[PDB]
Amino acid sequence: SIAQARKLVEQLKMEANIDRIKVSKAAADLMAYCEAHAKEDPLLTPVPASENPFR
Amino acid sequence: LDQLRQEAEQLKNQIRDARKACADATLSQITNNIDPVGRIQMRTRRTLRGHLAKIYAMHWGTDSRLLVSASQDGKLIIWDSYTTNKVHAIPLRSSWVMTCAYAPSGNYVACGGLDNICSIYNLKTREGNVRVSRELAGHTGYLSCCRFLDDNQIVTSSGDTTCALWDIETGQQTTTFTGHTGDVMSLSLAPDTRLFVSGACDASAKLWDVREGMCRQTFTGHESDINAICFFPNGNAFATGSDDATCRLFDLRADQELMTYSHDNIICGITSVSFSKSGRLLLAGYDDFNCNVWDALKADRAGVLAGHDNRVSCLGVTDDGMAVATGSWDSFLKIWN
Amino acid sequence: LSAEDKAAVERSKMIEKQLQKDKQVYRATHRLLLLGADNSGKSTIVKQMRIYHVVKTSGIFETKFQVDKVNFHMFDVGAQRDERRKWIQCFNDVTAIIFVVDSSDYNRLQEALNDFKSIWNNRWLRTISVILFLNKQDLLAEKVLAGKSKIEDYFPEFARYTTPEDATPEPGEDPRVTRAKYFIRDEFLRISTASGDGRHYCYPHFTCSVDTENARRIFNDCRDIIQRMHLRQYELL
Amino acid sequence: QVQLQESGGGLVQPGGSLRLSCAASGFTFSNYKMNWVRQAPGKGLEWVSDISQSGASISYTGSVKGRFTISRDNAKNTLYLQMNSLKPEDTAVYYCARCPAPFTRDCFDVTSTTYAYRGQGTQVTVS
Amino acid sequence: MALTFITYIGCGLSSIFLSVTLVTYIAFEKIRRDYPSKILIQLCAALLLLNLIFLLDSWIALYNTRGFCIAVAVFLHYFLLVSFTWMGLEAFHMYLALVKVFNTYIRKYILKFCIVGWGIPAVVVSIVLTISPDNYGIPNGTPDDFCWINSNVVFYITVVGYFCVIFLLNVSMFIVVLVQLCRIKKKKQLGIQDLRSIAGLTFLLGITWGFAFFAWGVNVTFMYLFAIFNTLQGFFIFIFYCAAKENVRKQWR
Ligand SMILES: C[C@]12CC[C@H](O)CC1=CC[C@@H]1[C@@H]2CC[C@]2(C)C(=O)CC[C@@H]12
Repeated sequence: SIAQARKLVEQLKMEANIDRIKVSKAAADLMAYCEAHAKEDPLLTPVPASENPFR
Repeated sequence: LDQLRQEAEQLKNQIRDARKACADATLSQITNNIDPVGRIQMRTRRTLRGHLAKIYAMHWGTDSRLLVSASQDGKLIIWDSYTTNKVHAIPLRSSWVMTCAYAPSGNYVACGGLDNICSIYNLKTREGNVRVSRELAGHTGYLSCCRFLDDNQIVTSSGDTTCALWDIETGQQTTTFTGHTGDVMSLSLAPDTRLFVSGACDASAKLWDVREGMCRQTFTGHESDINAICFFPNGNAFATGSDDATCRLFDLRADQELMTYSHDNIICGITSVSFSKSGRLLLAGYDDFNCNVWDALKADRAGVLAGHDNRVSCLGVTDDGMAVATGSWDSFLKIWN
Repeated sequence: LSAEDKAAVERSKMIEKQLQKDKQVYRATHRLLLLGADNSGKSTIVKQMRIYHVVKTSGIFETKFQVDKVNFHMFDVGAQRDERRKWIQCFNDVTAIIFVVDSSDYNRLQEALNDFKSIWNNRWLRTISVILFLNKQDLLAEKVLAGKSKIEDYFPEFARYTTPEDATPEPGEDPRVTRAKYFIRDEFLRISTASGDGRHYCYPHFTCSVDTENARRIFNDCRDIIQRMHLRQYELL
Repeated sequence: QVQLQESGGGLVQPGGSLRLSCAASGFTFSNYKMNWVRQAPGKGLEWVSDISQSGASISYTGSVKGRFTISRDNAKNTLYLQMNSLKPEDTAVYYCARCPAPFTRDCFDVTSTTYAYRGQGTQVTVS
Repeated sequence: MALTFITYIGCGLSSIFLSVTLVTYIAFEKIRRDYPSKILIQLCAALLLLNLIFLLDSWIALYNTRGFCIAVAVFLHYFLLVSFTWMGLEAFHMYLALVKVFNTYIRKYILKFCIVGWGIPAVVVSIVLTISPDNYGIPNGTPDDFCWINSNVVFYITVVGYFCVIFLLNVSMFIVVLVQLCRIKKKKQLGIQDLRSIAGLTFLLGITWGFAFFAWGVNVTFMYLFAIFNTLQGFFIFIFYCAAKENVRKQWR
């Protein structure tokens, strides 16, 4: 329909104006978050059963 | 329609060209010096039983202790994971529930299904018995997912290709998110509860805005239906599990493909996706009765969770990340640590 | 074991008891999924079984009918989109699928055949038997007796088809009516007996609108389905 | 993303032959069962033909058993439908649809309206 | 002296393969979800106990003490009755799965079956002991010095009559299953697994125990035939119900 096509083209026009960062910077941010929170990850590093509450 | 189709095609081409120009180096060579996760072994710490029919949805609590589970026998059971004690066996009017959510405050539990109705149950009530607090009936398609926003607003995606932010106090639908052509299969709220992504039956996921619903972004990298979706812990990325036996890691504000998690010996489609506390591990449940664990930064399998007879159909990770609880179609929940 | 923990366990066991009471009812009833397009007399069949034996945008309508003191719970979809790819997986644990087909009209007959083929060869819908109902046999009788619509126009193989020797004749039925009726039944059974391999089986019936034996037929087919399942547990089949 | 582009088809005499091509992009072509459906004016979507992965399971609807044939080239990522003898009755908009959930035997709701993995389609007029 | 050797080797093979069946079905809980497996494990355990105690009674020449001989005879009689009752219970189960198909759910199915399978033989043994404890002092036993019922008057009721009732029920259910199978196979829609599985049903139901009628008269070949199949009942049950199943073999690897 005409209305559906108009809505779709308007949506694509809106989506074609946002600014996007380089993929390398996003990858670096992902690494930094996954490197600065590794000590707090129970599944990444298995904790001893003393403080493990699921026996 | 004479030229609208051509304009849309050329605009999509321009967006694709912009995305290609915005990609310097993929995540493969960026995380090339990172040591591997190192062959994670995880065992079934708890086995929760008591459901008759297949367990089709589950949701961890914010205290990381109580978890709600919805099973197709019309049953809603809240388990104390530590002691394997079940609390508040809630019977449903419609025995076709396909989703369940647990409020961040822990005071309400949402469940919806083929009845096109999202029922909000008040757990803490004066009379002492859990009862339906509010029935929300505005959707014309089956509810595939629902998530509590602020204990009074709830975002439910239905089978009529629409998401809806509701107002439980008044019972009316506040905002409607439209734009999906296929029925929306799952949704995930951002950590700040200002964004949320929805994965539908098309090859695309959409990042919306809860404030006004103007649908900021669309990511198109899959090949079949998207059954599960979940943000990264930092809220700047999200992973989608699709029906083409692949998982994909998209990143906000970059509109790119970061990683594809798939193997040649995997043909069954993904069903549930979740992240670890630090986001290093991606736990994906499959239709081959497994819950393959992937290293998010290196895209290699790190561990397999066996012990399920039928498909998993649901899995979640605690807020503190101590354990992961996976449901299944054999009516058994398994909690791993 | 603290005193609070003792109450928590005791409450759970008083929960367990309720779940055990619910399991007695869940296993007693047999859930049936009722498919069928708009042309089929699905609503008429529902009304007939509901009257015979015992909400604006509802997605599922449920009717429970008891025959021979056993309860069947039959669900038909209501306000749902035409795409059944996702919500059909919720019915993997139903006793049977009642697939009603309008055998009179042929403009959508092949559509019913494709729907049956898709239902049959589904990974999550396998090991589920279908009670195929070929509704409105009377209308087919007048349509084929008047000789205005030729079956070979839609299905060219009807020309090279003869009624099977095993076909039971209906008294007072012209041979052309029987030939067309059994051609439709065999056209469905050709898809049925191609990939089941004993996992699931089809139960064709020549139902009508006037007849009241639909409940009895469903009862008998469900009995056979459960018998076959139990025999398959012993690997006898 | 998944995109299906249909080419060929148009005005043809009642008895000519038309070749309908369908170019697929955004997915592994060899892993899906490709289809072919039609919609006549005022008649709705109607299934016409389908072909499994690498052929070997070609099927048609009753009305076009002896006239239409369907083939696919996984290397060229293309699906072809040859129509040797056309009739005035089968004038319609033809859609190159793709089954979802690769490595499957069933093919659900392809003829359903607003199907995601369906092409724009091409008009075929016979007169 | 060929009966002793064949009986010994059959009982030993049955014992070892029944132990294999129990460990396979207990260690792996993925293949024991259904009622037939939960009854098969009980029957296999009963048959393993029967074979082990029969081997012990035959091998040990305890023809001097009055206590141990009586105790072993009592336990052997109880295990025989338990095995017969478990085969009868399997037949009754298949009655509740094929003849009466609807409204067959009852709470604690396996518990209520175990109450009867190990309870009624216990009651019979207790009664036969309390009427006379000497009934088990010193024919199913090979020599005259085999710990077994010496009354020959309670042996008919407690062993033969019990076995007659169990065999009647088992053969009736076997005939019913055959009738259903034949009806199903004669429903052509358009136009060795079956024989392998049905032999497993025959050995599971103890139909081969019916050769005892022909060995009573005499009929030395029938006596040998009775001695061979019945001792190898556990081995054949393992073959047709543990190794035969494809899921068990897959889960072994
Ligand atoms: C076979 C059976 C009865 C069945 C047992 O499994 C093995 C047993 C050994 C001694 C046999 C007896 C049957 C009856 C016999 C054959 C006699 O009367 C002489 C020795 C007896």
